Amino acid sequence: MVLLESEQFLTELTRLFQKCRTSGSVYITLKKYDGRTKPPADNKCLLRATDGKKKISTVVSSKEVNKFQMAYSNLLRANMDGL
Amino acid sequence: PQYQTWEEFSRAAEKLYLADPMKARVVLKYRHSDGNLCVKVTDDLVCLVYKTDQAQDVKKIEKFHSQLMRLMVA
RNA sequence: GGGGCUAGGCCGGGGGGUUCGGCGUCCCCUGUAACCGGAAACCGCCGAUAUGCCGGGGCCGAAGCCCGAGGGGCGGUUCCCGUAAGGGUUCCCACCCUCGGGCGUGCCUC
Repeated sequence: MVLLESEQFLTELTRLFQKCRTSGSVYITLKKYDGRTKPPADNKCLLRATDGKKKISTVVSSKEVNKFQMAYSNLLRANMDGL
Repeated sequence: PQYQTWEEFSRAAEKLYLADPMKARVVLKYRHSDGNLCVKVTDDLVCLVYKTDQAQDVKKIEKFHSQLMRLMVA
C-alpha cells in the first residue's frame, strides 16, 4: 500500500477523485493512529483513501495539521461537486 | 441508525469518538456518477450514519473532518 | 522466564455478474498498522478435498488457524400490506464481541 507524505497524499487523493467521476466510488477512512507497525505515542491521525483498487494513505501529526486541514478541507470542497 | 439533522449526527459522532477514540473510526464515501455522498462514524458496536445529495453539507462535513483531526492529534 | 531456531500464520473479507460448479480479471458493498510486480472472458488456476495461478518482499512466529451457535452492526435480498410514500418480514452479510468445539501448542540453549 502507498504510505505517503502529508503533502503528497493530497495531490494523489485529488488525482483519485478525477478517475472516479464517470464511475466508481471514492472512500476516505480517517482515524486516530497510535504509530503501531506490528501486532507508543498517540498524537497522530491516519487517513486512508481508495477507489476500490488503488489505495493511498498518510499520517498527519500536530506539526502539519493546520497546513493539512486547510488544503484538505479546501480540496474536498473543490472535488465533491454534483449536488 | 441513520441521521437527518446533521447537527445532531455530529453531536452523537463526537461523543461516540470521545467515548473510545482509539476504537472509533470515521468513513467518507463520494460518488459523482450518482451525485451523492455518505458519512459514517463508528466504533464496532455503535454506528452513526449520514447520507446526502446536498451541496450545503460538504462544508459542514469538511469542517467536521477538520474538527476531528485536531482531537485525534492533540 | 531470557536467548537462538524451524513448522507454520498474517499482509483482507463479502455480494453480483459469469460458471456445470469453486476462485480471478468486470461491477458493487466493506476492513486493516499492513504487499509490491506479471498474465488472465478467443480466458488463468482449479473439481464438492474446487474458495485462484506465477514472481518477489515485509511482519509475526509456536504463533495461530479452521468449523459451529448466539449477540452487536453494515450493505443486499425474500415475502406480505399500501395506489404510492411508507410499514412489516425472510435469508445472506463487511466490520466487532461472547460462548462452544477441532488441528497445533515443536526443536536447541542459559
